[PDB]
Amino acid sequence: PKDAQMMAQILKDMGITEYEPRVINQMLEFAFRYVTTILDDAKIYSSHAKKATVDADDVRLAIQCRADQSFTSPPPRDFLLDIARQRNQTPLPLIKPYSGPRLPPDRYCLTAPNYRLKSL
Amino acid sequence: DPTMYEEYYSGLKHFIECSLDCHRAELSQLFYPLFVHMYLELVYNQHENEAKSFFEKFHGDQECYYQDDLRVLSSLTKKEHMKGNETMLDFRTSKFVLRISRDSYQLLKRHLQEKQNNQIWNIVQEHLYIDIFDGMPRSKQQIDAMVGSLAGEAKREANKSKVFFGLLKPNAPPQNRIPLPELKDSDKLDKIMNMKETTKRVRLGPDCLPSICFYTFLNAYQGLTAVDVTDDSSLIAGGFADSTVRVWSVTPKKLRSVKQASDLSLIDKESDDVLERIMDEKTASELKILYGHSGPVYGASFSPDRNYLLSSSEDGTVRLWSLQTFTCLVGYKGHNYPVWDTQFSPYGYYFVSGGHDRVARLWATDHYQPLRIFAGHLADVNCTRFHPNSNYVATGSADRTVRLWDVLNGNCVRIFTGHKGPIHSLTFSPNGRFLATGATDGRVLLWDIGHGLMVGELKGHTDTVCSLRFSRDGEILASGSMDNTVRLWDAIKAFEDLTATGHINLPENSQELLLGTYMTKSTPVVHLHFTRRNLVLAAGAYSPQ
Amino acid sequence: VASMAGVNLSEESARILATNSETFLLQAPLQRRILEIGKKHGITELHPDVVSYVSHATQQRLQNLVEKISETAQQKNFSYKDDDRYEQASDVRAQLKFFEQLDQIEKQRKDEQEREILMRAAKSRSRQEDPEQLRLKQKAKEMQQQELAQMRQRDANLTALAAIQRITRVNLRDLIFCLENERETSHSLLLYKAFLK
Amino acid sequence: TPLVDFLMQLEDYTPTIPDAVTGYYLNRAGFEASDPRIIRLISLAAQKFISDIANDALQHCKMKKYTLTMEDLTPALSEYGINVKKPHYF
Amino acid sequence: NQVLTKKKLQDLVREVDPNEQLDEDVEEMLLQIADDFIESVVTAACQLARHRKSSTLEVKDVQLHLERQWNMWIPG
Amino acid sequence: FHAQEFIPFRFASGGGRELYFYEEKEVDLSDIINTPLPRVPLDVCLKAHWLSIEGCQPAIPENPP
Repeated sequence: PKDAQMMAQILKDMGITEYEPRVINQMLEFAFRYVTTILDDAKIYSSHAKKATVDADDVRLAIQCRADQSFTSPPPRDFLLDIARQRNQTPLPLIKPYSGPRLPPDRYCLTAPNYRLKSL
Repeated sequence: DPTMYEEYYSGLKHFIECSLDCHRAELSQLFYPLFVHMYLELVYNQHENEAKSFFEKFHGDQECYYQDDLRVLSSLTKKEHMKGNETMLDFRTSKFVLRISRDSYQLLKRHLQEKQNNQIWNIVQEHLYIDIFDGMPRSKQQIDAMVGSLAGEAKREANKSKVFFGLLKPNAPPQNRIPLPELKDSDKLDKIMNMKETTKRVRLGPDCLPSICFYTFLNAYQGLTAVDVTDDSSLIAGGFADSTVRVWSVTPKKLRSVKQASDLSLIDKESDDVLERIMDEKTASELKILYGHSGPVYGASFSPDRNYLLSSSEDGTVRLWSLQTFTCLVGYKGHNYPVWDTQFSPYGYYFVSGGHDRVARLWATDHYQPLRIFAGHLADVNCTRFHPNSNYVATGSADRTVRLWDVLNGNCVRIFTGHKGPIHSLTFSPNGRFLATGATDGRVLLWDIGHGLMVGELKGHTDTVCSLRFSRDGEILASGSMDNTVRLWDAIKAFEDLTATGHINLPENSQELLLGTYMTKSTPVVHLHFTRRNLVLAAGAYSPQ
Repeated sequence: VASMAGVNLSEESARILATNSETFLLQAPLQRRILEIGKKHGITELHPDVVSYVSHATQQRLQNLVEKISETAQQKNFSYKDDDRYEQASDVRAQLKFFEQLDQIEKQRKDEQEREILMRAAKSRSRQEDPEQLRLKQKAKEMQQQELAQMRQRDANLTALAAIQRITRVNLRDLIFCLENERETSHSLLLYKAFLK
Repeated sequence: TPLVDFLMQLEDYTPTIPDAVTGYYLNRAGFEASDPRIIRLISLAAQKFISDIANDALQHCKMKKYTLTMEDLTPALSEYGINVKKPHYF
Repeated sequence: NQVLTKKKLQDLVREVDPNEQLDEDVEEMLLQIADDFIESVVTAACQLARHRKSSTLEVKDVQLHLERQWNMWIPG
Repeated sequence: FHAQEFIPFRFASGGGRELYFYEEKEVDLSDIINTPLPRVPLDVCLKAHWLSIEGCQPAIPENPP
């Protein structure tokens, strides 16, 4: 196909030699889902600005307002290094010698009487 | 400025390749960081056409080991594409370290302090550190051995901190440095039968090559993603892609749960049998399946007292499974992201888990929150390994660096760079002096820990080296990779020699350090284990492929 | 409202009956708050019906979150053991308590062995020399400490002779549980920091 | 307790989806088969969702019975707030 | 500077349950969530208003961001 | 499909759509019922063998050559 032969070149440019045949079919299904939610929001933004033609600033708005919600990322390095030094300053606690099975408080564990219904 | 970046970079490319060959191989190190820092500054200032032209003109003169980063960069053409990458965002703000000699830096600074090239000199002194050592300029096959990371080849001032790399009972830490747990009478009973196994332990060396017992997972149509074996070869755990952990007993002794609370209330304590009395014989299988992860289990770690299985998965939780009740006890939710590895401490109280959120957390099985956050990596923390004294945590990662972290203060005390792919295996020497790391380039790099210097490079494997272990004596390092081979390396002849130049001349001796290579039948060697009588165990799902 | 058979309509209508079965932001500091973010875009003045519309929008954001954390803060206040339609299946907490009791018994046996060794070292007359003198000292120090506690009790005794509606509470877990489920604030820096608070 | 009564009746009831298949997708998400009746209630809830979508789609087909087309699933899931996608790339 | 006065938030809980008490940590996180909501909504609404070539920030702009990204549908 | 509310399925994978390029794009609804279901394969088991006996690889069928 046309758009499915370009999908095998996006993977081969990323060095993906081996892949399942259903991999191309659902990256096209995601790419179709992504462009019919940019352009669906683009004509919502065009009707907000009251213009009959969806021009390039509408797609510039609908991309950056969908990428502000959908595609997130891990926390940044200046945020990870601040919560590290706030946590790594606290000294390590000592251990009670014969406390038993060392566990968190019981509202943080998964150890409850764990009931079930009576069969009748 | 931006339209003449192909004139600044090509001028410095013309100066370096016209230099003499002793300084040319060392001055070729600043091709890659000046190519990326000029390309990422073009796309951050919204100069896409010029960025694309720079990438096309200079991407192919970059070293072959950098193809993956180069492909991620070829995708990055917009500013907002890079504003949510968080690896090139941390590459743009950090400084490339670029260890160069003073004999080659004098030729570089005599070509940059002049006004003819004051723009590429302005990019160098803004985006690049330069760490100068007084010595010989390194060869090209020695520079190739120690570069490969992003913001790589770190300073010698990082690798000069005092590391207590010795074992517990002038390099050993005190016993009260890290508050380690007590040694109980059941834990002291374990070491009594452990030294009976040490009596039958064979000296391996280069002559008495060990026997390898492969524990293959035959059907495994849910993909096996994690294996662990206990310290005595008694249990084998399997983490699978169908969100299950499966414990197998390998000794002829079925897996039993302890009795319920009604049955324990009628028996008495203080009896000699006690543990035997508590076991339930109604529940006795050769296989126990553990449910509760909502995602593929990627880490698996036993505790040294043979209770307390650990497992981490894609759903962002680390789970502590009991091996006396065979239920889940705690779910440690600190990552929102796939936790790629976990490991218990060799004393069994603390555990470290590294995830996709580019940190490694230190937990203690007593707090719902971590104690130490090791947050200096720029990509995913793929591996997390404890030191044999458990005062130090080694975290390999996907930004091609291995970092040692002190458990006190959470400080990075060593940075080991020189891998070309993401590190997928770490192991420590039983001395505590050395550290073997493996990655996707098929290279096993042997690092010193006191000197912070790589001491050897083992380059026999072809695909990703996913499992390493030293022997119980330290005589042999066993390596297992995706080429379905278990290679054995001489881990005594590799450490026969024990600076201020911050590097040693690596020997190119891999051929003499290979004692043997054994090929698996279509089976990637996921785990490698050494029995206390020095017998190699290996586990891998058989994939016909 | 755009969907007549919408699926979040049936959620918060059945959630309220599950909680039945057991903001109005300040207009003066908010109007300064909208205008300062408007300097970064060129939105120099705002419509007079907006600062009360954002206050109605912030209310329906938190009331959709207060109702969501209330139906999981009452999820923990359902005691099964009062009902006898349910049967207990696995009490692992009791088994852990029994393991703790076994550890305590091991500690008591170690203490008894130490006491037997102390009884053996009592007869110290240059026989075992220091291995016996140290133990005598330690026993003397233990006796001293027990004696300080006993005298603190005796002085208290002498002075005594001279004298003679279940409130459901929402934890941070219930708020965190209602953040990783919704699509917003699932991968966010406010939930990631909340794992350490 | 109407639903507690229903779940107690769910023993001796065989649902349209097998419990070896409903229990497989529950084990994939950590839900383990402690009680068969609970697996059966989950199976019946999934069945009701698919059946309600199908019946709405049939009312749309009768308005425009017989063949179910993507242009019948499109207005049927639109009141549910679900925008179904055509393939369009094969 | 604080827009939510920590007492009207307690009336948002009393309307749902007359017998419920939040924790101080929960209240502070709820206040942070409110502050973050106000900021994100206003920034995107202002992006829509610049798009409509306006300096006025009318509700149409605030109402559109709720319906498309948050699905709130507050009556205007 | 894409659910705006996101509450019926929250980040839950439905395993994709088994669709082809050379497909028929219309089937009979009793053809899918009357076909036999595929066999569920064997569960995962742990078998042990020998890669190396004191340095030499044995020629057992669990070994390649």
